[PDB]
Formats: sequence, structure tokens, C-alpha cells
Amino acid sequence: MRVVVIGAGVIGLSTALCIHERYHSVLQPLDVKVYADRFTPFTTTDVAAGLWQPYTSEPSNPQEANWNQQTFNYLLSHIGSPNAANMGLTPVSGYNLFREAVPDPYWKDMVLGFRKLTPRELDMFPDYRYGWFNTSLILEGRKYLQWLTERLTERGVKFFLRKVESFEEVARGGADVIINCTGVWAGVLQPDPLLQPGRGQIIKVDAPWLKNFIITHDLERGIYNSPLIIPGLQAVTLGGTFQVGNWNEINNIQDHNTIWEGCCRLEPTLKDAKIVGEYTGFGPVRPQVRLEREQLRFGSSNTEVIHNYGHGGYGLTIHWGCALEVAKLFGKVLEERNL
Amino acid sequence: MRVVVIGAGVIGLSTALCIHERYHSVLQPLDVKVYADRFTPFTTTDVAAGLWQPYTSEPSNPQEANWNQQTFNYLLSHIGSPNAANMGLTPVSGYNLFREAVPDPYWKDMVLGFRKLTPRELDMFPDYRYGWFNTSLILEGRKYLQWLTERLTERGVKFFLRKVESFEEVARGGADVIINCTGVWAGVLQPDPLLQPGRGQIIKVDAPWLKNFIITHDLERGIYNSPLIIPGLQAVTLGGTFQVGNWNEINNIQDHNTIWEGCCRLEPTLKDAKIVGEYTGFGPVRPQVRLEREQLRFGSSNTEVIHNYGHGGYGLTIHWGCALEVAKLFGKVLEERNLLT
Ligand SMILES: Cc1cc2nc3c(=O)[nH]c(=O)nc-3n(C[C@H](O)[C@H](O)[C@H](O)COP(=O)(O)OP(=O)(O)OC[C@H]3O[C@@H](n4cnc5c(N)ncnc54)[C@H](O)[C@@H]3O)c2cc1C
Ligand SMILES: Cc1cc2nc3c(=O)[nH]c(=O)nc-3n(C[C@H](O)[C@H](O)[C@H](O)COP(=O)(O)OP(=O)(O)OC[C@H]3O[C@@H](n4cnc5c(N)ncnc54)[C@H](O)[C@@H]3O)c2cc1C
Ligand SMILES: C[C@@H](N)c1ccccc1
Ligand SMILES: C[C@@H](N)c1ccccc1
Repeated sequence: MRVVVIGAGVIGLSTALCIHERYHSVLQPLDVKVYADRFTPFTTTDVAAGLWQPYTSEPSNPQEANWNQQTFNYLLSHIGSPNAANMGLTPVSGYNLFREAVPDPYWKDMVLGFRKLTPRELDMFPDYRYGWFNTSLILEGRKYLQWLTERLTERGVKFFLRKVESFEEVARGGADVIINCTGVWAGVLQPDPLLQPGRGQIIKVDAPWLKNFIITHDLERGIYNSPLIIPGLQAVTLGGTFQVGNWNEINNIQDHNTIWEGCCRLEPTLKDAKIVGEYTGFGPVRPQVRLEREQLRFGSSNTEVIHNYGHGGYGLTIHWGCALEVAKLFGKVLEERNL
Repeated sequence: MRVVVIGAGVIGLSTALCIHERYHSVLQPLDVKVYADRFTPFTTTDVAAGLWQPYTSEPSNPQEANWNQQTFNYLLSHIGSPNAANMGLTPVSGYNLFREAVPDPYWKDMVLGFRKLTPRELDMFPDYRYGWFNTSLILEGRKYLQWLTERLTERGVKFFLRKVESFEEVARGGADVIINCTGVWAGVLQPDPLLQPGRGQIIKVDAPWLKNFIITHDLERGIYNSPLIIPGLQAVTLGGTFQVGNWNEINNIQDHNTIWEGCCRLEPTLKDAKIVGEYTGFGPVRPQVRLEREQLRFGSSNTEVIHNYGHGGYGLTIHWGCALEVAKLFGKVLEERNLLT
């Protein structure tokens, strides 16, 4: 059984590990390989702000809420581990800030200690009038990918830096099963008109005094088009743009200004923060995650493709639930093949 | 007046600033000077872990609870200001951990968002069965002293390197009022057997992933004789000793191991932390803070002394309240000389 995972961001690597950890002991032979044309530090995953938090509105698929919860439970369960920080993980507490009252989010009980903010709390943030406080987890994309690749490599999973031109070519080269974890670029391999780039630009800063996340929301402008500040393990991420349908991979000047001015207003101690980097990435925006089996029919038998893409601005937040479900679907494939 | 402040730790410098702020515009000659034999980074204050948090038990002097509250509200008022971090100040959230149920602290409404830990949170800290969460503030001693000295200097308060041997010699040099902010060494200038050293040793480490304070408690071993982890602005403080009556100023290996091993068991990701420094300091432990006026006579004139020392393991936590109180007592000195505010 030859499995080729296409993609080496959070989705592909986590899925590869989940599959290997699940079946390595019971299925012989099992060959899992990862193909991708970008590894860390060059994926979208690497640019992510690094916070566990789903969107503020519930998902269309109720499956997705459970996948987020399963991911939170997975990550939280590492917290007393000696390797938590080496995985990119640490607990962080923080603020979600609004101009008016809004309903509690669906994930209020998944996180730790959720509550509304008190009036004394809000005076820290004069431009806002209502909010939440909770504890969540930082999962730093870059570190987590480094961790996942060490885990995979240790287990004998081989990596190939390879641009895939078609599923057909990978099937013809010997894959029995393909896991399609190509993120925003999935449409190249099979058109998908629901998949769009969520263009996000960030400024990375050394401001190690900042210990709490602070996410503001502008109801008139859509999620993450409002100042956000997320402390990472070694730097702070400043954000505030998330524009659907913009394919420009170059940083631009108005977005730099939106982020810097917005964030320096939220947190004016940033006047002394040294700029580390400025970066643009494309979230794989889609009305819902595509996670499903498809049969392909080239040559002299079928190759199964299992899609796992379209996680938008919440790929780190949802990844593990998605990985588990793919491994389950892969199990259904093995059963259909009398393995 | 001519005012001499003795001490350049958090207590001396904050008190100097509060007097000067309050009285510069009503007294024409106001001459405030700081004398000290140690300046940042060489004071106790510089070794302090950083955290606003009083002892878990109520103080013998209830005024101390007002002084702590006044300090929190003061510092909190600076959050959202451009210079908070330059003052050494930033918010921080964290955990207080116990091996059995305990009463809520008297300061539970002073901090932000106080509550009990839920079972999933306690699952992060397996050796413990009960605790608190809250948000408070870091006020890093080193950074705050630097800020206060710039602020004082800007207002024309002058600093002198001086080992003061007696109040008499300062009074004879012409001071109308002496503010005694000499921390654990106050007994040198006037015996005070209630004042004792609280020897605290710490390990400073580079572990910038740690965002929360974590303080454990051992009800049988006295406060801060149990592992504690306090993320600072640039590094992390590991502690776990606070031994009263010990004057030994050198680091020792047994305390090093107690702190490292205890804190590595609390927070096992510390295995990768780089050690950046190890330090010992002496909290000025007293059953209560001494904050009072005394009149001393040398020859024909009285000299006014206002003591402000004995703040134990909570000087950063309490300082601004005490500074305001010294300013109030200075007001009374003035008012006794027919001087008007
Ligand atoms: C600025 C920003 C901040 C974010 N912050 C957060 C956050 O705090 N929390 C959170 O949960 N989410 C966040 N997200 C969203 C998150 O980054 C994404 O959902 C996630 O990284 C998507 O992962 P992925 O593995 O699908 O895609 P990617 O990380 O983009 O990986 C795609 C992989 O597919 C490979 N590939 C694609 N096509 C081919 C091909 N034809 N041949 C070979 N290889 C191919 C690529 O080389 C790469 O290895 C953020 C997104 C952005 C833009
Ligand atoms: C390990 C440790 C951790 C701590 N962590 C915290 C914490 O997180 N939060 C908190 O609130 N508190 C903490 N504390 C307590 C805090 O450090 C002290 O309460 C506080 O620093 C006392 O300040 P002070 O200005 O009175 O004394 P110091 O900072 O010792 O300053 C005394 C000044 O008096 C001068 N002086 C003394 N005698 C003379 C003389 N004869 N002539 C001239 N100058 C003289 C010294 O040179 C110095 O300038 C901690 C203490 C220790 C030991
Ligand atoms: C905080 C995070 N979920 C985020 C930030 C910016 C763009 C997309 C997603
Ligand atoms: C946490 C702090 N207030 C402290 C720690 C250790 C000794 C004295 C004081």
C-alpha cells in the first residue's frame, strides 16, 4: 500500500503522521511518502499568527465544530509534556474585543475560562465596549512543522521536494492512495471554484513584554480585518488584513499601514518594537473544508484520492480533527481492499 | 525643605518622586536629593521577580491592603499608555497552585478576573489539587528603577553615591527632612530587631515561550519556599527559597538545585531553557512595614525623619501606596510649620 501525501503544511504533515501512527503497526507493507514543492519555512502554515481560535460564527458543517474541539483537546493534552514548547505549543491568555455586544461564540466551552470582560478590563482598551477573555494555546506553525517532520522522518516517512502536475502522474508512478493537502493551490490539480485565496499580511515584531493575545473585531469588515496582536514563542505577530480573492503574494503599503497604525493604536508600547519581518500568505478560503474520498481511474486500476483542503484562517485550529477523519477514511479504503 | 532620601531601590526612588510631584509647585526652595550606596542594577529591587501579588495571608497592619490596592490601581492606570513597558510594566496572567483547598485571598478583587482553577486547568499541573487564575501586572524592578531615575533626573532631583553612617551626619549637613528608605539595612542607622533578612535566591533563564506566572505554595514551609516561575520582560525568574534570618549574600548549590529541580518538575519545558544568571537578595522582612515619622534632635534644631522600610517580599506590589503615605506625612510636617498646600 503506497500512500503519497501531497503537501507539507500543517494539513499534510499532520495527516501523514496520523495515518502512519494509526496503521504502521497493523498494515504490512505500508509506505507513506510526502511530496510537496515547498517545505517549512516556505509554506502558508509558516506565516500563520499561531493561535487556536475558530471563527466567531459557527461553521456550516457541524463536523467542523467537532474537529476544532478534537484539535483543542489534542493540543491541550500535551501541555505538561517536556516537549510542548519544542512542538511550538504554549498556553496563552487573551482578549477578544468588540464595539458592541455580540453573542458568545460556539467554542466558548472548548477554551479554558471563557468569560465576558468587566468594565475595569475594558478601560485597557478605550476604543472598544464589549469583549471576552479566555485561555487558549499558541501553536507556532514553523516550529510545529519542524516537529512534525522530525517525527515523520524518525518513523521512516520519506520526503520529496517535487511539484505535482496531476493526480494522474502520482497514481501512474505507484501511489495506491493520494492524500490531497495542497491548501490554496488545490485548484491547479482539480478545478474548485469555491476555493479562494484569503490574503493575509502580517508584521512580525520583537516585543517580548507582550504576554497576552488581543484580537479586535470589526463587524462591518469581516473576520481579521481589524487589528490583532498574537504573542509567539520568540516574536509577536501583528495583523489586521484578510482579503478574499486577492492573489498578490507581494506585501503592499496600505496593508502595512493598516496593520501598523491599527496595532500601534491598540498597543502603543509597540513604538519601541523592532520589526523582524513582514509577510503575506494565502489562507485556503472555502465555504467548508473539503475532506472527502474520490475515485480516480487511470491505467489498470483505481487510485483513491482523499481531499483535505480549504481550512481558511483556521488550519492550525482545526488540523487534528481533520487528520483523524482522513485516517478513518483511509481505513475504509483498506477494508474495501481486503487489507 | 531640604529633603534627603536615603535609598535608591523601589521604595526610595518612588517616594522621592511622589514628594517631588506633590510639593514642587507649593514650596519654593524644594531641594530633594537621593543618597545611596547601591544603585540599579545592584539593589534588592533589581533581583525581584517582578510580580504584583501580596502574601496570601492578611497583613498585621490592614493599611497595607489599601497600599497594595492603591499601587495596583496606579499601575493599571498606565496600561494603554505608550510608556508602560518602558516603566517595566506589562499585564501578565497566571496560576496559583495549592495541594489542598484554601480560602480566597484578601486581594482577589484587586487583581483582574480572579477565579478558581477548573479540573482541566489543574490537569496542566498534576502535583496540585486546587488553585487560582488571575491577571495581574509585571513591574520589573531593574526597568522601573531606570525609569524612576530618568524621571527624577528630569525634575532636577540629584543623586549622590554615599554610605550614610548616621542620621546625625545627614542632619548636620543641613537636611530638614530625612526619608529613610534603606531596606533590610535600616538597622544600621537605628536598631530595629523586628527587621530581618529574607534571603531569596533565583535562577534567571531564557525561556521566552513561557507567557504565564506559575506560583506553587506549601502551606507548611512559609511563603515562597515552593517553586515559582515568573516571566519577565526579557527573561524568566525561577524561584523557590525565601529564608528569614539568613544573611549569606552568595549563591549556594543546594538552593540552586532546589529551585532548578522544583521548577523543572513544575514546568518541564525548562529542560531547554538557557541559564542567564543566578542571584541572591534580601527581602526586608518585618511583621509590618515601618512607615512613620520620628523627630530627632542634634544640637538646637529638630530633624524630621520619615521611615519607609520593611516591605518583605512585596515591595514592588505595595510601593506606590507607601510613597503616597510618606507624601501625606510630609504634608503634615509642612502644615506643622505654618506652610500651606
Ligand atoms: C496571515 C495568516 C495568519 C494565520 N493565522 C492563523 C492562526 O493564528 N490560527 C490558525 O488556526 N490558522 C491561521 N491561518 C490559516 C492557516 O495558515 C492555514 O489554514 C493553514 O496554514 C493551511 O494549511 P495547508 O497545509 O492547507 O496549506 P499550506 O501550509 O499552504 O501547505 C500547502 C502545501 O501544499 C504544497 N503544494 C501545493 N500544491 C502542490 C503541487 N501541485 N505539488 C506539490 N506540492 C504542492 C505546498 O508546497 C505546501 O507544502 C492564518 C493564515 C494566514 C494567511
Ligand atoms: C528573590 C526575591 C524576589 C522578589 N520578588 C518580588 C516580586 O515579584 N514582587 C514584589 O512585590 N516584591 C518582590 N520582592 C521583594 C522586593 O524585592 C523588596 O520588598 C523591595 O525591593 C525592597 O525595596 P527597598 O527599596 O526597600 O530596598 P532595596 O532595593 O534593597 O534598596 C535599599 C536602598 O537603600 C540603600 N542603603 C541602605 N543602607 C544605606 C546606607 N546606610 N547609606 C546609603 N544607602 C543605603 C541601598 O544602597 C539601596 O539603594 C522580592 C525579593 C526577593 C529577595
Ligand atoms: C488570527 C488568525 N486566525 C488569522 C490572522 C490573520 C489572517 C488569518 C487568520
Ligand atoms: C514572587 C515574589 N513576590 C517573591 C519571590 C521570592 C521571594 C520573595 C518574593
